Amino acid sequence: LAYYVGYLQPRTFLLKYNENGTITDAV
Amino acid sequence: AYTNSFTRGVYYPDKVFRSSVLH
Amino acid sequence: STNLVKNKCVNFNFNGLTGTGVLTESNKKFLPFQQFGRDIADTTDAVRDPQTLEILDITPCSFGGVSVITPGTNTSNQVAVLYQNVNCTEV
Amino acid sequence: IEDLLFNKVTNGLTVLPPLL
Amino acid sequence: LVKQLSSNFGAISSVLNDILSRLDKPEAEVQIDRLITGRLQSLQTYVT
Amino acid sequence: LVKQLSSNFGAISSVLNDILSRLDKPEAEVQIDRLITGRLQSLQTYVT
Amino acid sequence: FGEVFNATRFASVYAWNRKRISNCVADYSVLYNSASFSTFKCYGVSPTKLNDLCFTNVYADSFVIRGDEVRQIAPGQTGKIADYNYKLPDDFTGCVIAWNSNNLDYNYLYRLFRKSNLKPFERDISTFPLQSYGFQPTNGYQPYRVVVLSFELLHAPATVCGPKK
Repeated sequence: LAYYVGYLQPRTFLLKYNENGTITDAV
Repeated sequence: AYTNSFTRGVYYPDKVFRSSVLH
Repeated sequence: STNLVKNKCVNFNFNGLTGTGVLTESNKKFLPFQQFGRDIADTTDAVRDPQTLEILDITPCSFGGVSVITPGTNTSNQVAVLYQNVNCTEV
Repeated sequence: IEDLLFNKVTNGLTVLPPLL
Repeated sequence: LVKQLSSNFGAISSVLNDILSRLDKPEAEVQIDRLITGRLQSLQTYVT
Repeated sequence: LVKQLSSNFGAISSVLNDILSRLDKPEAEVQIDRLITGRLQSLQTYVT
Repeated sequence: FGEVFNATRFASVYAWNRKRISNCVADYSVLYNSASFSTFKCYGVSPTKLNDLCFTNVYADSFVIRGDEVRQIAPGQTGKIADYNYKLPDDFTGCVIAWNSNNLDYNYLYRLFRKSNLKPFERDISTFPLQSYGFQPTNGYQPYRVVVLSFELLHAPATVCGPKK
């Protein structure tokens, strides 16, 4: 340079693509 | 400090287009 | 990069994927970074032309069984032929 | 009723059509 | 059944063409043998 | 079932005695194992 | 075999010789036990078992190369030799023998440039593609004599038997 730092872990996700090809939801 | 990442941080994991599907 | 030809069963090869099939004028909408398209069973369904930002459906060029209809040989040697699931043109 | 019923039910692989 | 086409079954890749185009026939033959055994077993499971 | 006795399944010969008469132990074991795998699978399919 | 393994001269690997052996009671034990052979590598058969097999034909393909290249005389090898010069089939059955030849051995020429890999057991004579061997009495670069003893299992009246009484 109020920012956020979160970390990534190796997880499984279930991703919902709508008609146009966009990830509009996840689990 | 600590706050809560509710449903944030999902990204297109690869180039492939898909539609109306669950993956 | 050769030219791109459509509506014939061809050996297509884009940036890193090979295949055989019919390339047709898609109408799906790729995200401006999206290259490929997979099917429900993780099989390719569309592609992005790496030299033109337009999208091509891919279809498996036709195949099927070939069945031979016949009365018993000791009735005749005449036979009919059924090409399953193909259109009477591709034969 | 047959119409209700017909509505309420929804690589080398090939599917053959039923004879009837 | 179709999803089983996307498995190595121990080969270096589930893509038959890539196995072919990266390795010399003595070794591509072994990798392809692993693939063939796996896919053939997938069919037998399906048919049973 | 009987015809499946004529298939190499990858070995050098479908005939077991040829493998036995043409190879020493450490290699005949490999070929005979390929044959055993194939023929065992043929029996299982028959029995199922 | 005494007319082969002790040959007055070996052809160049591109013009590799092929002597056909037929109707001989071939004892291979002498070849196998003799300690003159740097490599004696039987492939489709095991060397000790040869004494008990009848073959229709035997083929001694004879030539010479540098032993740093001998490793390429094997089914399915990469090399200017195994590709452009002398190819063994993917299902070769036979034995490959190589020994040192400094004791005797630029008469030895070898192809480097060619429009494609040659079919197994093909032989090519043409011409600048070739280049010589730097074989000196004072040199992996040293020369080695190679005999490729191939067998025919195609069941016909068997013609080369073993010392099996």
